[PDB]
Amino acid sequence: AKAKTRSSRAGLQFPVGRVHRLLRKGNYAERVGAGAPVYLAAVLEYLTAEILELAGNAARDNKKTRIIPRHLQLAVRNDEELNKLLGRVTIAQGGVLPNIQSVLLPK
Amino acid sequence: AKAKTRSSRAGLQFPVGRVHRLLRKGNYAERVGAGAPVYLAAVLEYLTAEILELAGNAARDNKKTRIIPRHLQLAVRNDEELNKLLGRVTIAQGGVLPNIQSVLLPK
Amino acid sequence: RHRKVLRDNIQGITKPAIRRLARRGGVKRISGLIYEETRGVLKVFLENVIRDAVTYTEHAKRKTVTAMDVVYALKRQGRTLYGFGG
Amino acid sequence: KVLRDNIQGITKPAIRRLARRGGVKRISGLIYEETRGVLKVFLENVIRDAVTYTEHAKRKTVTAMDVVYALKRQGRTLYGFG
Amino acid sequence: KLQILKEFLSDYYFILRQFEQMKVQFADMKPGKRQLRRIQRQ
Amino acid sequence: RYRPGTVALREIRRYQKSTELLIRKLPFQRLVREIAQDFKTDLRFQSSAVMALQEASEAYLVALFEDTNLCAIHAKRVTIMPKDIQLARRIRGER
Amino acid sequence: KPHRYRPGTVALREIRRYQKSTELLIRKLPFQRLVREIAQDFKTDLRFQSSAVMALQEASEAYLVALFEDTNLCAIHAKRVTIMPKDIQLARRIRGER
Amino acid sequence: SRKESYAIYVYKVLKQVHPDTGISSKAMSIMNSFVNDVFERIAGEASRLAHYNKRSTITSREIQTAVRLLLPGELAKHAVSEGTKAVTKYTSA
Amino acid sequence: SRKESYAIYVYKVLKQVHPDTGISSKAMSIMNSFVNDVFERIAGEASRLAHYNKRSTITSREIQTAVRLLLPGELAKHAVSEGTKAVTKYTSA
DNA sequence: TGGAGAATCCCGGTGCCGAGGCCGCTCAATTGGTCGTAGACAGCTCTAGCACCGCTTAAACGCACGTACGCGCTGTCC
DNA sequence: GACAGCGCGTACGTGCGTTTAAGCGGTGCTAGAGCTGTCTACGACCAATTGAGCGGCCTCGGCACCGGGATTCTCCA
Repeated sequence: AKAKTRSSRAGLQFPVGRVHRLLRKGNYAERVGAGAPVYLAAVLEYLTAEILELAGNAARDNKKTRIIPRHLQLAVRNDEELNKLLGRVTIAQGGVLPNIQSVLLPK
Repeated sequence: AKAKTRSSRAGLQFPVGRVHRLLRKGNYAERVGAGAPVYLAAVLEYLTAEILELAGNAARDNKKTRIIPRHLQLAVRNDEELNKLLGRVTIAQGGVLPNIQSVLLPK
Repeated sequence: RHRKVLRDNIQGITKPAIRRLARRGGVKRISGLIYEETRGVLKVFLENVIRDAVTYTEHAKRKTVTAMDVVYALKRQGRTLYGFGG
Repeated sequence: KVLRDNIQGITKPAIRRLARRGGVKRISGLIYEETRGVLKVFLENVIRDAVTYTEHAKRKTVTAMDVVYALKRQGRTLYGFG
Repeated sequence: KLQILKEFLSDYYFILRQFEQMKVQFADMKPGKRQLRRIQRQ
Repeated sequence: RYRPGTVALREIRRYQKSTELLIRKLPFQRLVREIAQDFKTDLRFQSSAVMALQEASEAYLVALFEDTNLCAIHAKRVTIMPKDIQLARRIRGER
Repeated sequence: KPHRYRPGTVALREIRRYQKSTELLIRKLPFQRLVREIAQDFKTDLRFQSSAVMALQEASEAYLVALFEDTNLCAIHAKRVTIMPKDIQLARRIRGER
Repeated sequence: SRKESYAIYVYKVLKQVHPDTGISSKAMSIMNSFVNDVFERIAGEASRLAHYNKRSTITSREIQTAVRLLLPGELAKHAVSEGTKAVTKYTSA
Repeated sequence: SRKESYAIYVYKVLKQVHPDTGISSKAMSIMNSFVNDVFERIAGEASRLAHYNKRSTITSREIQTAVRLLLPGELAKHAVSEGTKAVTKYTSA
């Protein structure tokens, strides 16, 4: 009677029902396995944590408490694996990492 | 009555029924209209014809009678449009277009 | 019902902005021959996208360009952007 | 039984054959190892995911379809192999 | 002396097996920071 | 007066630590309308669409400056010439 | 007086020979063996289609070819005629494989 | 079992352009792959298009647009031309 | 309309890691886009896989393997560990 | 500048199995039905896209000049 | 051929007043952004037939090859 969400059934934070619906409506296969949305939202939350944690690290590093896109760029580019995952990714108002080639420095 | 193939109905060479089945079995979308496989196959044959004409010209350019992959390569890389269409494509045994940059020749 | 035809806003691409662009690139010293080069190549990219942008617009039967149009175009060309829907 | 060190099986004459077919005239002596490493990298990536296809296929024999799928996903679609 | 060395070996056993598992855990030079994010995530 | 080039690093750091757009918006919008004129007439525009258009433009061109600068420094130079851009886009495959 | 061609014209000879040619430049078995060595790592006791071995190679050499031709573009723009690894790496930088 | 492919149509049309020319089997596989690829690319693109407009059905309209997308210029104008006549032919039939 | 996004979920997990930290609205939408693209890439690869082996239903094996093929090394290691944990927790409960 | 030598080139035989037809035979393409829903579409509303206006200010312009960078070449050596 | 040395002359960077035009709200203003009922017509699904495709099997024909004259790059002269 009292419903209990599949995400809670995994102690999970994204909605499994939502994602299951999207999977079914997304025309990928006619039939859907059950633990697939589970594993799916799980890895989603994983990456979410992985990225937001660095973003907050940066926000702290620049003495602010609200994360802004600049942090998003900084964190994405200062990772190797993430950036390779998002090497073809542009972020609006993101700027770049300040980095100077040694040759142009004065000496 | 006597059955007429849809391709014949367009004066076509590619199989409308075959393609239409492919589309249905591909799970690209939930419904398919009638004229789409026709339109697609027509574009297909146009493109194939273009390619084949160029490659036959190539084979004629070398006094042979059987088209080989090498002529495919030579023709396609000798086309601006096709090669941009096939720029991310490698052909087996294709080889290259012989091209020597100017400064590389003795002077 | 005012539908005029524009001309040479590519020279609306000011010299200082271009230099600023290079400076965000970390660029140190610059030819004068660079600038028109930039205008042209920029132009190239501009139509290359805007064409399919309009294609999206039209297949929607539509008369106005949506952002998601640009989104889908740039995604076609693998130029993924975040922050505008889509 | 173990295998090792066939990366040296890529000889200098083969290397400069490739370079020549590329239209290069003169070559540093340092090129060869550079090339071998780069090739190592390429081959490793491609085999890796090719295998990935193989196991999820629950087979124990790499197929040409797995190989083609891998380099097509990379961006170098190879025709001529079904 | 036999009892003494038995004591010695019991004393060693802890750190010895600790290395025995450290290698298994950290045979490769790896950015174990993410490995600790495994625990902090859980 | 400063020696020429230290100033350059000044704007380098200014603009590498900054993130705001670098282009006047009205010229951008005008150019866009010009370009769009060539495919269909009388087309109306989301402002935000224009904004993202711009953004994408700078991202493209900025990566262009980067790889061009790499090309030039390989040429042991510091001044950029169209040679470098042409080679760069050729290598990336645009030419 | 033994007859010797000047340094470099020969290279053009082979360049033309191979730019007209269309076949492999690599030995079969050493290549297969490298395949086997690398593939050892991910799973043990794998079998291979020979056709797969081939597909592997063609992919390889074609990739390599694009690499060297860009490398030559680098060198020529760099006002030299001998290739040096810095060209190779810089091109690899440009295309964007890290 | 059976293994379906395009080759017979390829040979028909080849005769339709160069009646005097043979063909390699490896080149035949090349072309088989070619058709495979182009079919797939265009079809997936169109499917996305349908999603973008929340449509559940495949028409030729999106196909026209999609070809406009993937082929550039004269390629596109030609292709839309033959497609236009061909669908005209089937419908008018 | 009843425009849907994942923002609240992001907000919760945000509080999970840095319980005292704000965020841009624009950056929030960026997060939406990111999660999206993740969804589509992985979904499309998976559906490819399903066609590939001639199976008709998407299960955990496929999704896991896809995670392998898209993610580079360590990220995949971590995610696969977690997915195993999570599917275990669901099925066990 | 002209010949000597090497390297190519071409062509008419000389082998040879791969295209190239070809043919039983079985299943997918075609055909005629029903059926319900998706999508066509105009209306209805209405949203955002556009045109226009002083006016100020920040940002682009003009230009000089000077300043250091590009560039040429050449021995030299590996 | 790569590399460095050096001098030189030019095209490029920094100030610096001087316009000037982008920006910025303030004001109208209309065109198409954004919807909702409603009613078919067209494909989805299914059911008789069948023909074309695919596979197996001959068969001969381009074509690689060979090797010998026949015809051009190269490199000192």
